[PDB]
Amino acid sequence: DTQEKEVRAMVGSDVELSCACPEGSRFDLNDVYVYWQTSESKTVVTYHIPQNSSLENVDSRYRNRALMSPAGMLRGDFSLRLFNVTPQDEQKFHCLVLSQSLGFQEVLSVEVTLHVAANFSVPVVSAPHSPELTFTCTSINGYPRPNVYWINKTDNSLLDQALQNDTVFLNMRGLYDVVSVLRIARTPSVNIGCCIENVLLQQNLTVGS
Amino acid sequence: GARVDQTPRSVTKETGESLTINCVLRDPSYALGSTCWYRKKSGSTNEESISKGGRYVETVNSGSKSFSLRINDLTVEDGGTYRCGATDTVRIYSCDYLCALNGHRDAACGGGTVVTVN
Amino acid sequence: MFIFHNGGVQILCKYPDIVQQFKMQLLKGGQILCDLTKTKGSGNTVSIKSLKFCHSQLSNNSVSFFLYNLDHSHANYYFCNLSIFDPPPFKVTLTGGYL
Ligand SMILES: *[C@@H]1O[C@H](CO)[C@@H](O[C@@H]2O[C@H](CO)[C@@H](O[C@@H]3O[C@H](CO[C@H]4O[C@H](CO)[C@@H](O)[C@H](O)[C@@H]4O)[C@@H](O)[C@H](O[C@H]4O[C@H](CO)[C@@H](O)[C@H](O)[C@@H]4O)[C@@H]3O)[C@H](O)[C@H]2NC(C)=O)[C@H](O)[C@H]1NC(C)=O
Ligand SMILES: *[C@@H]1O[C@H](CO)[C@@H](O[C@@H]2O[C@H](CO)[C@@H](O[C@@H]3O[C@H](CO[C@H]4O[C@H](CO)[C@@H](O)[C@H](O)[C@@H]4O)[C@@H](O)[C@H](O[C@H]4O[C@H](CO)[C@@H](O)[C@H](O)[C@@H]4O)[C@@H]3O)[C@H](O)[C@H]2NC(C)=O)[C@H](O)[C@H]1NC(C)=O
Ligand SMILES: *[C@@H]1O[C@H](CO)[C@@H](O)[C@H](O)[C@H]1NC(C)=O
Ligand SMILES: *[C@@H]1O[C@H](CO)[C@@H](O)[C@H](O)[C@H]1NC(C)=O
Ligand SMILES: *[C@@H]1O[C@H](CO)[C@@H](O)[C@H](O)[C@H]1NC(C)=O
Ligand SMILES: *[C@@H]1O[C@H](CO)[C@@H](O)[C@H](O)[C@H]1NC(C)=O
Ligand SMILES: *[C@@H]1O[C@H](CO)[C@@H](O)[C@H](O)[C@H]1NC(C)=O
Ligand SMILES: *[C@@H]1O[C@H](CO)[C@@H](O)[C@H](O)[C@H]1NC(C)=O
Repeated sequence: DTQEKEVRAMVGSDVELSCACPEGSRFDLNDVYVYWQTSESKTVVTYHIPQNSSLENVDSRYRNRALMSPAGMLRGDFSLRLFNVTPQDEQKFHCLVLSQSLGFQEVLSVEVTLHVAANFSVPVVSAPHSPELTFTCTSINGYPRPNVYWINKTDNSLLDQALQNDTVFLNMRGLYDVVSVLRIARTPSVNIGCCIENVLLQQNLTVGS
Repeated sequence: GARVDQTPRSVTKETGESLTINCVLRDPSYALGSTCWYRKKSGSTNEESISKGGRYVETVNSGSKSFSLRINDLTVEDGGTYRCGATDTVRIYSCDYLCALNGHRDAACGGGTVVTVN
Repeated sequence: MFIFHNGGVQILCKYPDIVQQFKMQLLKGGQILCDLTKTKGSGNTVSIKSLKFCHSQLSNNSVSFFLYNLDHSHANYYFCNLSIFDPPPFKVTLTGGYL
């Protein structure tokens, strides 16, 4: 009885994924086993075992960021509270609820896809030249992969993508950096600029030469 | 999401003879961005980056979208466990932080290979 | 993964010694031949419930069942449903054999 849910969130922002039983009625914490884990990676986000309170098998990533509220558990609301979301937290999170009284049959299973996003730095341009000239546009720390576009600022038209070499880097924080070089022919009065696009965020950053 | 599987899971080899460890970046990953190879020594339970080239020879097929490492002239203490880290058509600054990214849609280290040389 | 003695067959199914609460089911022909379920209780007690008991001897790294019914005719694959409840993550693994 999986309920496909979608939760979009931002990095460093505390988000709440929900695993809700329709009944406002109560549950038995000494009977039920609760598991929050990723669908593919199967990494332990958090869990509830009847007779112990010390999550030692919680994964290093989620060691202290995944919290289930117990009073809400008894009320039937197994909702996870995720803190300080990181780019590696975009996963299909699976909440699974087994009742020992029914021979470990599943009473609740909900798959909550989590999308996360981040904002790139404002692009930085320069004008170094060679034989024709070259431009360098650098923007960093955004999620997911950025779309970079170059604009003929004089008339606000879009230059062809074959004029640019892009190399996106993985920041050690999971965020992305990008360096884009554009080689065009020499001309006076060539107002152009750079553009960083986060399609998930719907936000475009432009900077003139 | 995207991850990387590596073979073999466990191998025992003879001293001096080369050993090969493969790795593939499973679909629907587009292409290999950069490859890293890590090994950890028996006791300290911490990994270290294997410097490519020389004794450790790497072969990469972008068409096959898979990479392989070869060890020559195996000292008896070349044993341990070996991971390989790949990335989905993007590049990384340092290998030091590749395995530190789990479930990232653009980075995954291998399952590991256990090696004992006699 | 199993042996034949005493006009019967001992089918042993292994599991990681880490798991401390689990449910081991033996399946052949799609049918549940044997069953065992281990649980850790309060006050450091262990509960074992078995809806179909096959003289299961519970080694700490594997569970073995004994079928004194041979069923040598129509020899099928033998699967071992393994559900891991403790410790997380919860996973179900099927390992199979022949004869
Ligand atoms: C190895 O052992 C594990 C032990 O857990 C098995 O996994 C179990 O498999 C059974 C059967 O597939 C699962 O039981 C099913 O649970 C479903 C949950 O959905 C509802 O369940 C409750 C009860 O009413 C509702 O309150 C709740 O809101 C959910 O909406 C049920 O829907 C299933 O019933 C339906 O299917 C059965 C067939 O099984 C039909 O006969 C019924 O008429 C009905 O249509 C069923 O109860 C159980 O949840 C699983 N447990 C776990 C932990 O995953 C493995 O299956 C076994 N090995 C293999 C190979 O299967
Ligand atoms: C972004 O896009 C804009 C257009 O939207 C481009 O700007 C135009 O670029 C063209 C081509 O480089 C320019 O055409 C050239 O104009 C020069 C003089 O400009 C003035 O000329 C007329 C009067 O003669 C004025 O009305 C006009 O407003 C301009 O102020 C000429 O000297 C050039 O001559 C060269 O070409 C001709 C024909 O090819 C040859 O006969 C000559 O020998 C010489 O080789 C040429 O005609 C146009 O003027 C530009 N206009 C503006 C407003 O910029 C940008 O170049 C483009 N930028 C990028 C980065 O893509
Ligand atoms: C969240 O974690 C990051 C590093 O993971 C840290 O820089 C930051 O201070 C933490 N807290 C907040 C509120 O961002
Ligand atoms: C409680 O008991 C054991 C030993 O501490 C451990 O394996 C188990 O995961 C613990 N769980 C919780 C939720 O404290
Ligand atoms: C530009 O990028 C391409 C790949 O798109 C690469 O082959 C090439 O080495 C880069 N540099 C130049 C100068 O083309
Ligand atoms: C961002 O810029 C690109 C390139 O011009 C454009 O195709 C896209 O629609 C823009 N989106 C927004 C929200 O500005
Ligand atoms: C991120 O980029 C936006 C829009 O592209 C811009 O206004 C600002 O620099 C940042 N702030 C947001 C999240 O509003
Ligand atoms: C439990 O099994 C392990 C192997 O996983 C073994 O080393 C140990 O002796 C066993 N302990 C018992 C049976 O108490």
